[PDB]
This record gives sequence, structure tokens and C-alpha cells, in this order.
Amino acid sequence: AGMIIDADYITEDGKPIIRIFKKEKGEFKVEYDRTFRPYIYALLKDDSAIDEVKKITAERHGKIVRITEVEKVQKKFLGRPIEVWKLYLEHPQDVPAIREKIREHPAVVDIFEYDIPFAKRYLIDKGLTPMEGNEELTFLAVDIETLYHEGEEFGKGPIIMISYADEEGAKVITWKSIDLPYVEVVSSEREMIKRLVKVIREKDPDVIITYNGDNFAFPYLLKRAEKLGIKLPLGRDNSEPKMQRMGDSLAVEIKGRIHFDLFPVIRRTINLPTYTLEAVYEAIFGKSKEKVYAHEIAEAWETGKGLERVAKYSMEDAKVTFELGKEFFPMEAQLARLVGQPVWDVSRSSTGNLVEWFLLRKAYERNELAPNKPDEREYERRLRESYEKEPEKGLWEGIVSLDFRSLYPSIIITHNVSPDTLNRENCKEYDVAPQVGHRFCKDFPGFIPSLLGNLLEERQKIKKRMKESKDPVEKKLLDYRQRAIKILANSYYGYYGYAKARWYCKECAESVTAWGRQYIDLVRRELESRGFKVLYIDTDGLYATIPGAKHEEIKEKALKFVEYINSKLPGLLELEYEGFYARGFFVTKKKYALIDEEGKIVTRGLEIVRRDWSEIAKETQAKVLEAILKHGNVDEAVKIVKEVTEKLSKYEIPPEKLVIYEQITRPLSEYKAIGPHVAVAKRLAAKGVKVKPGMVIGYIVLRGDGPISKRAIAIEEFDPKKHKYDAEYYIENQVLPAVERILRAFGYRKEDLKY
DNA sequence: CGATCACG
DNA sequence: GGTACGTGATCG
Ligand SMILES: [Mn+2]
Ligand SMILES: [Mn+2]
Repeated sequence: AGMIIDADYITEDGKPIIRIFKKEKGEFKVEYDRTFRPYIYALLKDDSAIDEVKKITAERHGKIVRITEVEKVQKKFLGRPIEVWKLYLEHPQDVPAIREKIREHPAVVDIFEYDIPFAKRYLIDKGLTPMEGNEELTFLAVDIETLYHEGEEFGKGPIIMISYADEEGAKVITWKSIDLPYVEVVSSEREMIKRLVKVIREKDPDVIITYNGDNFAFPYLLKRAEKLGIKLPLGRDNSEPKMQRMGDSLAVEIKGRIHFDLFPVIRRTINLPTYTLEAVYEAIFGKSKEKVYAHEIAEAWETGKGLERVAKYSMEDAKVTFELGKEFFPMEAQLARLVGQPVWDVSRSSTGNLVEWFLLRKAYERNELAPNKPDEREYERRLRESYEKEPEKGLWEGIVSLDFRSLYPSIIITHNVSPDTLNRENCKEYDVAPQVGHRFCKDFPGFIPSLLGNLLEERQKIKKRMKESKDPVEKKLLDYRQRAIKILANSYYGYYGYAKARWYCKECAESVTAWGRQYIDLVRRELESRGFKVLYIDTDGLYATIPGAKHEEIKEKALKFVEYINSKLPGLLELEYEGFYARGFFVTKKKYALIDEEGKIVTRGLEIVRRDWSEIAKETQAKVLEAILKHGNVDEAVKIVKEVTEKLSKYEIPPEKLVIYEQITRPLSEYKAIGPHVAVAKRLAAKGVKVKPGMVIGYIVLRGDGPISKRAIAIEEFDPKKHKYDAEYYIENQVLPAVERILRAFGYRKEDLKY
């Protein structure tokens, strides 16, 4: 038995066949299972009811659907024995066809485990864990460059370069003559796409790495392949890449391989105002990368001048995509293994969903019936539910960052905080949460505390094996493993409060907050007696300084302080020194900005680096943050805003800095609310423009009476002689909102930021 | 106001 | 194979 990399199912003669994709001593192996059956559970009012319930019918694919077999089973629900009926079906697609017919029934109290994908059901029930062993996978980074012109329909412009990279080097396929050693020149867009197919089939990578390939590279390749009448047999079974709807965006799978899209991974792992490949590469490897903008690529392609510069950019995009994939995949591979689900799914999940998958597997192992996800009504009510400090103003120097998160798993375990132990009837001994008063039964270990204890013990064993290991290879692997456990264990606190959670528990989250606070108040008091000033406190951590002290002294005392507190705090309760900042300011909870000793600005919940904000607002905000953090000058920042707003009043700002960009996401007739970008889009369609979802609309808001939608103009129609932009809109709805939250940390109101 | 829409 | 989340802007 090798290493499981993915699992799915195919249908044959109307029957499902599970496919397990493996890597076994360097070779691709596919195992087939025809015997695993889909099922749901039904809790009935009485055993007699099963005779009526087993006879429930549905329709799918022209043919009727039936319950294949029924089985009475004894399980645990809410920490209590329960008798339910396992209802077997022939095909997994039968479940969404019959589940509501079963739930409808007057004798059915409730149904359970009815929205678990068949391939994930299989992995859990068969006790199969992906990414186990030392099996070495192969990787290939792939990227593309397209010919783009302002506001074009997705896929109108051809693909002009395809790049790929591995340990053999970074290469470019193009259909215009470029003399570089790494450039392969082919005859057409069609032949370039066929060459990428040939490179993928010959290299046969286990992992295809992209940077946002879910939304750009693969959807674009598929669109161009369609127009060109060619197939993309990239799957190991010769199937084409498959587009999956994840939210409003996309997810692309390549069967028998792992399509590893770094974009969701990096977005979760590191904190940046923009997730451009250049910014990401610099943040991870501390090296600068050149950007070649779309308009420059179009000019070079159309003119045929400066093409060597475009091919170098395409080559580097693949090269750095390969380096980033190799950097980030080991941790995704260990998280996959820990939660027992494929890297494809895990690399695209929130920590809340990682917890749920860990809990679902553990629920099967422990014969525990899993709770259902909430309905729309329950999900909204949880978002409404109310739970039982304000930052220091001004600009602070020499800020130390302390992390509290490794406190909470220990609190959950010691106080047996779990939905199954909350306010239990006929309980002999209980823990009472401070202030909130929630009672947690001590008579049996709760489902979650029990799992968390095993997680923490497993991490301590790995850490002990690391000290006693003389092998640098296993030390590396074990380091990723104990880190993966820390990430999962530290996600439970937040999960209890996650409105979409199965094991959601508001009282659990408040109780943990109430018990946690006693340690937060201890840290705060011990810091304050040491001369430290606490500037910001969240359940996650704090920021402190020693007013008027030398930076080395603040660091030394802080490092001494964590060493001291950890020696006083019992068990696995741990304080962590996160870092040091030269300067910083705090607005409210998770709204702050800091600058490190290397000059990098780190912010949370403030920056507006997005295409639906004008350049003038983004430019002014970056300038305000630089004046404050790099220059230590809030008076400079206030003067910057006053100058910009006056310049907008006097029509001194170039119209290119006033453009707003917003995507059309549906046919124009499907809109309920006609926002400015849609009003502009309708006028374009009226003119004969082929408006399609995906098209990004550039507009400028003009002066006039009424709502902005009636006053917005397409950028290509804006004439500086004829049209006059709305200075009030750019001052009040763009520039001032971008800077008013930042400046409020220094005592300014919106009204103080003009002449 | 509540509903609708889009960013990354 | 169910088809994201948190958050702010703008519409109706
Ligand atoms: Mn899959
Ligand atoms: Mn690119």
C-alpha cells in the first residue's frame, strides 16, 4: 500500500465506482471499489414506522429511486445512546433526490449525515488517510499570459504565452519569434495549447501548481480550447480539467493529479495588503520580482517590440510559482493527512472546515452521530446571537506582540467544554464558567475535549521525538507535523462560534472566553507591574511597550517576561512572543497598523487595495499610512488629505485616478439592484457591446442630481472637455472613508480632514 | 431602513 | 456532486 493523493467516484451502468488515486514506489496506481454504498440515517418515532419509511420513493435521471436496504443501528448523539436507521441507496445522487421525502414523513423525527460527499464518506468510513508515508511526489508549475484590452469579455483575447517550471528549469511556449534559450516558438495559439498538453502528459506531474489557476489560467485555457475546437486531456484518465463552483468563484480539478492553487493557500497563511505574485515572493523569500503590466504585454505583442521582456516575466512567474509551491505544499500535505481529506480540498478550506472534517472522521471512529449543519433560519440566528478592551490612542514606538491562542485548547480540556457536556440533566459534578455561569458536566470527557487532549499529547510525543532524533530528514517532517497539530488545535476555540458548524456551541465559546480572560488579566497585571503599557488586547493576543524605553531593553524584558509567565502557568498553557515593531497605532478590534524594524508595514482591517476603490483613495491612504508609520507624522497625514480633497474640488486630479472597476457576474436582466457598474453596462449592451459575466466595468462618477448610478459614465466615453467628475463623491465616498478610520486613532473626525 | 452586490 | 466568508457600499 502506497500514498493516497485523492479519491472520487465514476458511474458505470448507473452504479458508482470509487476511485482511489495512489503513488506507490514512484508509480501511479488507481484502485477501484464497487462495494461501498451510500446512506443516510433516520431517527423514527417508533420501530414500527420503518415498514412505511423503507417504501419511500423518488425520481432521478428518468428512473425511480428506492431505499436499497435498511439497518437498525445503536449510536451516540449529544453524549447519549440513540437508535437510528441506516437507509442505504444505490447511487450517491439518490441522497439529494430522496432526503426531503424521508424528512417530510410524519414518523421521521430527523435525518442525519445527508450532505457528506460520497468520496469523503468513503475515506472516513474505510479509515483511509491521504498523504501517509515518505512517497516523493513530482511537481510542475504552469502559468499563462493573455492579450488583454480594456473591459473585454473573458476569453476574447488569445493566450500569447504558456510557461511551466520544475527542477529541470523554467520554460515558455509562444507563437511569435523571441530569441531566448528558454523560449519554444510554435506556429499558433492552437499549437501552443497542444504543446502544454504534451508537456503535462510527458512530465506526468503528480502536482500541478498555479497562482490563481482556479479562476484565471484553467478557465481561460478551457475557454480558448473551446473556441479552437481542441481538447485538454490533462487528467490521468484523459479527462479535461473540471470547473467546480466554490462560492461565486471557481475551483479546478485535474483527475489523478493534485491541482495545487497557491492563491487560497497564501491568502490564509500570510498577511498582505495585496496578493500579487511579486508581493508574495518578496514576503516569503525576501527577493524582489519585476511586474510587467497587461497594457505593456499588449503593446509588446501588437508592436512585436520588447517581447524578450514579456517572455522573461512569463518565465519568472512559472519559476517563482514552482518555488512557492515547494515552500507551501509540505504543510498542506500534513494538514491533509491530519484531517484525513485530500490536499485539493484541504488547501481550499478554512480552519473551521478543517475542524469539521477532523470531527466527522472522529465521529465515525467513536460511533457518534454527527449533528446537522444549520438551516438558513438557524445560521442567521447564530450570526445575531450576542456574547456575554478599547485600544490606546496615538502613535506608539517599540511595540512588542504577544500571542494568547495556545491557551484555549488547554482551557477546553481542563474544563471539559463541549456541546455534549453543557447543562446536562442528573449530572453529579460540574464546572461553572465565571460570569456567564454555564455548567459543564465532569461525569464523562466531552467529545471535543477528548479529541483535543489526544491532539496535544500526539504533538508532545512528536516534539520529544524531535529532541532525541539525529536524522535531519525526519526532524523536518516531524516539525511540519507538530505545526499542523498546533494549527488544528488552535482552531477549536473559533470553531465553537462558527455559525455554519455542526458542533457549534455559543455557550462553549463564551465559557472558554470567560476562563481564558483570567489568564489574560494575569498577563496584563504582570506586564503592568514590570513597567509595560498594554496598548491593545484581543482574545488572540496583545501589544505592549515600555513608554520611553530603548528597543533592545523592551525586547530583552519581553523575552524574559514570556520565559517567566510560562514557568508560572500550569500544563500546556503557553504565551508566545510573536514579534517586535518600530511603530504602531490601533483603531478598534482587529483594526490596526504597525511597521517593523526592516520598514515593512503590517495592517489589519484598514487597507483598501482593491479594484472597486479609485486610485486617488488608495494612493491617499498609502500616503497617510506612510506619513504615520515611516515619518511618525500624523500632522503630515492630515495635510496630505486636506491637499488631496482641495485638488479634487478644483479639478486638479487626473481622471485616470478616478476610475472604479466592478465585475458583471450575471446576465444584465438578472439584476435586482442596478448599481453604477450595471447602469454603465446596460448602456454598453444597448450600443451593441456583448456584455457577459466576467466583464469588468471601468467607470467615473459625474457631477449631477440623483443617485450615483444615473451619473456614472464608462471610462472609454469620458471626455475631460465635455464631462465634469463629482468632486463631492470622490471626497466623501472615496478619499475620506479610506482615511477617516485611520485618523480617528489620533482624534480627528471626517470634518477635520478638509479646509 | 432591509436587501442586494462585489472584493479578494 | 455541493456549489465560501466577512465586510462595506449602494439600491430600492
Ligand atoms: Mn474531488
Ligand atoms: Mn502571469
